[PDB]
Amino acid sequence: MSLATVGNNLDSRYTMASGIRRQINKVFPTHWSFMLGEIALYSFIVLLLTGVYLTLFFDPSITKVIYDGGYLPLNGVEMSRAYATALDISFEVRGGLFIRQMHHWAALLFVVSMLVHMLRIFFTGAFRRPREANWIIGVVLIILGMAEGFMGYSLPDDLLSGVGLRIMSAIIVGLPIIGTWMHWLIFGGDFPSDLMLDRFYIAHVLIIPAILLGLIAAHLALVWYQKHTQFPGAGRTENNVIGIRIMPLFAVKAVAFGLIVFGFLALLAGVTTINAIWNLGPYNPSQVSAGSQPDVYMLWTDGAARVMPAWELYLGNYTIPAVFWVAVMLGILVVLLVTYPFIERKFTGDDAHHNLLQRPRDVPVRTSLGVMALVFYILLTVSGGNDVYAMQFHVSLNAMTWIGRIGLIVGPAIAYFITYRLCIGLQRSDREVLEHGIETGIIKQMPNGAFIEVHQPLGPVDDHGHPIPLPYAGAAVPKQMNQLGYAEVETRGGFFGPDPEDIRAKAKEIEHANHIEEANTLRALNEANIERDK
Amino acid sequence: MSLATVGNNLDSRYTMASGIRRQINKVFPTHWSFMLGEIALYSFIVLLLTGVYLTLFFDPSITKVIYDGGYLPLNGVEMSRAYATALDISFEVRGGLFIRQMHHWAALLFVVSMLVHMLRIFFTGAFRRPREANWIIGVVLIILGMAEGFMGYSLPDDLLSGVGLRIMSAIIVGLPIIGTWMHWLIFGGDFPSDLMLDRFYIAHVLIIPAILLGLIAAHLALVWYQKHTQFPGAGRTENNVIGIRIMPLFAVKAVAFGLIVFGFLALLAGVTTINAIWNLGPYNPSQVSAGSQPDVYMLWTDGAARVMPAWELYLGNYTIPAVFWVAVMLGILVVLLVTYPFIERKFTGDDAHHNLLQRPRDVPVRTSLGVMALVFYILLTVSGGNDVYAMQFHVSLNAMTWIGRIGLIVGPAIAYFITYRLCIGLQRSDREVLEHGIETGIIKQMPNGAFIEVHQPLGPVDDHGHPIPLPYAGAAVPKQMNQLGYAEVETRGGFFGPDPEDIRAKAKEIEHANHIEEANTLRALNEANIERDK
Ligand code: HEM
Ligand code: HEM
Ligand code: HEM
Ligand code: HEM
Repeated sequence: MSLATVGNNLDSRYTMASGIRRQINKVFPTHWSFMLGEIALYSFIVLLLTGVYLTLFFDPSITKVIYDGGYLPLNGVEMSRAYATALDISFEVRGGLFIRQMHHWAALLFVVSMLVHMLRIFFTGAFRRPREANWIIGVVLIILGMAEGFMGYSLPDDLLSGVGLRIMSAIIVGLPIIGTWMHWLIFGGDFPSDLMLDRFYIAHVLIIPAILLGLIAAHLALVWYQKHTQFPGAGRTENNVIGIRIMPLFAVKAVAFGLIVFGFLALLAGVTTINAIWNLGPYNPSQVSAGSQPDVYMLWTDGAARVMPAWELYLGNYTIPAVFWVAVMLGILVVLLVTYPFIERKFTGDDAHHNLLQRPRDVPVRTSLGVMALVFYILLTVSGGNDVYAMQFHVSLNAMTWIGRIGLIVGPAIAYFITYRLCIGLQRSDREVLEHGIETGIIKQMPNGAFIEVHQPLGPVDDHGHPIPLPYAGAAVPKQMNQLGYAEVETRGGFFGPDPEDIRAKAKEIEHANHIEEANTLRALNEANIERDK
Repeated sequence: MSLATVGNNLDSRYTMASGIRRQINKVFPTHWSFMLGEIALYSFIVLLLTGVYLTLFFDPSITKVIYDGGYLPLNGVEMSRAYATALDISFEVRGGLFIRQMHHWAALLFVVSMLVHMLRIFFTGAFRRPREANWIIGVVLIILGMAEGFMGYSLPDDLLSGVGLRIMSAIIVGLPIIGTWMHWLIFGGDFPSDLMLDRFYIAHVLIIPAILLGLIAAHLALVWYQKHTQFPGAGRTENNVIGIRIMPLFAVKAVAFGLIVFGFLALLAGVTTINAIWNLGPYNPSQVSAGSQPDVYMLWTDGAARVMPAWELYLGNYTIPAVFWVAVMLGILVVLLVTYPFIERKFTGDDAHHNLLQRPRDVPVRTSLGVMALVFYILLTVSGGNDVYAMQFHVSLNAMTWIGRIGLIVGPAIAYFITYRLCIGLQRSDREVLEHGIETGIIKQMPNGAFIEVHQPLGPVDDHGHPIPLPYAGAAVPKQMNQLGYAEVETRGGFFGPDPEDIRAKAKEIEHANHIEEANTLRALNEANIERDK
């Protein structure tokens, strides 16, 4: 076939035969955690493309028009050109509503996917040496992704977006030397300003996407260069990777998971409404709603402003407003996240070149601090949303603010305590299995009447008839007998009937032969590791 | 110093020591041609950054306002928001005029730098195998760079831009099935349309810059991967590169030439006016000027429309306008440029893996066709500008159109004839020197009265006392004696006086010793090439 001619013509010119061989043969581990990041990547792809489709219709201008579009309930209402063009996307373009909702849902999925991916990186310990650079890059990404998404939903100039813009401007003006100067620099004047929405539009469609794309490219390039970490397991060492090659069996799975995420987004974009701007009306600074919170990924920085106890300083001709302290708090919160691996180094007392991951149970301090930060962030989030929470679940609004205040101290401590003790209990169960074997659950009575539970050893048994303890290795310990194969089906066939018996027996024989062959190869690989380590 | 600690910390994590060594040791030839492309690259950098500064002030909206800005001569004039914000850049922002002019001059320098770089690639033969891909990429770049720049100067919605937009729309609507449909797709309706300037704005600031950046990145990456071509010379072969390493002596020169181009742009941006929009007035479809040509890089496609002899087809209920044929012509013109290396292959009868460049004199057909295309393009350009040409140089406007028409046939033929014969004469001079030696110009009279000119041989001399001819090698042949060193200064020192004589003599001795040492090393390298080729 002419495919060989194409390949020849390519390689005779570019000599890629050595390199692409090395690329296709790279090995990637197959844990389920290790494609959370791919979700964020796929969401970003969708964010790009749907965004580019929205720009052929959106007009980022704060100057007014008397609306005369397809949405009849606002004919004659004087509105910003931004809001009018967003409405024309929603109503006058075939399927523009579908697209706009997909863009928004993709933004939410992108941010939460980054959050969960970062949680995996934090708990499993993958940020450690040499990979802390990917942490410093990645934290910047999850900051900018929020910064972008915020100004992304600020653009339509509806009533719910402009209040968040008002909040941002009023926070900037309050800074204790340069606030007025920084505000006049950013907005080009007092708020609302003529040049405001175009600066934010270009910041949203060109600048921050360009930076995110560059940083994501560098991130993935670095992950590819220094190969992926892995969990401890049979035959795994600090100096090797066990998994599947990037093709055929991994690239197709990446394509398939891309398809799944893509289609999931296209479903939820048509089936759930998001940001129904047409019933919010255009922005004017005199109007506000009871539930006027920012997007979900910004609710934490709303909740901070809700829980600060109004401490304000007056110094003669000057004043530090009460909102400077939430800026300090949120900055400290961001600094701690940004610089984490080094404050981990200074107290952990090690600088080793780790390539194997820690199970979160085996590192109770870090996982306890992670759950502590999770409850802190969640209390900030729900305090941001407490207006809705109190309205729906009928808890007094003052009680919600005080729950946020006192909880941001107390609840983290309770989280740390419970998380630490639970982790210790988990690893105690692991040791109990490794030194006594699995508890099958089969209870038998001896002739003496003693009730005994037969335990099924994993390692060899002493001549007294009891297991010899194994050393814990960091790999997961099986805790039941269905996880050793002992509940697998003996019958073969589909629904409504069996396979013929000859096929049945031969298939089961081949299955068991493979099951012992893979055990043998992993066992020999582990023994080779022992020999090669001395 | 702590620099060593930084380097250690880096390489212990990323292991870049092998790779960056290989990068810094890459060799690049030093011909003056081989940084024309860098000019285009630097211009593109400037185009990006100055453009990003212009977007904090520009508002791409076709909806109107009564102007009240700093430019008093248009107070009260109702104008588009685009035009008003461009005026506010020019007059209300400190130094916005300086920036806007720099952006425009950078665009012109970018396009002409691409043109001259491509001319180098065409004449020297660098497009040949394996590098034709860089040709196919590069031609696309020099198309899109023009497409962008056109819509770049269309954005302000002034009177001179909107006429070009009118021309584009009226050409699109004339296509012989889909013209009306394609126009309604692109513009969102009839011209001028509400969504027009925002589609062009996003196409100008996001889409085409993103594509140009990606293609330029791929272009430079490919040039780096397969190493740069070189001219034939002493010690040069198809299998090696002779020049300087990318650092220290090349990277600093790249920085320095970047500085020179940058500062040149900053000078000419403040010293020459470009596109003085403030005296053109806002666009309205009923008004036009005598000199209303598009930008310079679009004048060719204007000139085509000027020289087409109005051939129009009528078919019952349908008509093919007279402007369809210029579309066909310009498309043929672009196709020929895009697909050139293969129509070079089919008639040249070779598919070899060339790495040494051809001097343009040695390939008279291709260089003659190149000058033929140059005169064709220049006649198209000046026909595009003939309204100005006839007004200034006092040649009748009809005579200019007929000069364009008949010249686009005749002048290419004359160019081919003259270019071919001149190239043959050049290489004849080269052979004459190589078989008779340099003509010094020293004329002496023999005792017989015969007037002789002493010739200075390059190669050995036969026992009859006359040079043995050398075979031509494609490298330049020296044609005078000042190019062999024989006019170099014997004195040393600055203005107003000499160096002391001891310093003088020692410096000259070292100079001549180095001059013979480099000759010896190149001679030995060439002999090694002969031995290694057999
Ligand atoms: C849009 C943002 C991001 C994208 C597209 C992304 C993508 C990826 C992908 C695909 C992987 C490999 C597969 C996997 O680990 O699941 C990865 C690994 C990694 N990510 Fe991210 N990620 C993003 C954000 C972050 C954040 C927020 C952090 C941490 C603060 C981070 C730190 C890391 C590190 C250190 C690795 C390598 C860990 C290892 O090799 O085991 N990344 N990233
Ligand atoms: C090529 C990059 C992007 C482009 C061109 C783009 C374009 C746009 C445009 C024009 C709008 C306003 C028009 C409308 O409401 O439909 C918008 C809104 C929005 N953007 Fe983007 N965007 C891009 C990337 C992103 C990214 C990376 C995120 C998230 C981090 C994001 C999140 C949002 C959100 C949440 C909205 C509000 C949607 C709505 O209110 O309906 N966008 N985007
Ligand atoms: C903005 C557009 C372009 C940029 C930034 C660019 C940049 C460069 C640079 C820096 C080089 C190496 C140094 C030099 O040759 O002077 C190069 C080489 C080259 N360029 Fe371009 N160029 C552009 C457009 C083009 C065009 C329009 C063509 C042809 C149609 C082209 C074809 C080539 C080829 C084939 C080479 C390699 C030739 C060799 O190795 O001798 N490029 N380019
Ligand atoms: C990041 C990429 C770019 C951005 C953000 C950008 C931005 C802009 C903006 C906003 C304008 C109109 C405002 C004004 O008149 O001052 C403009 C005009 C223009 N652009 Fe760009 N541009 C970019 C790249 C380019 C490129 C690559 C070219 C050339 C190929 C180009 C050529 C032009 C020209 C000729 C004008 C007209 C200038 C004038 O009329 O004063 N631009 N650009």
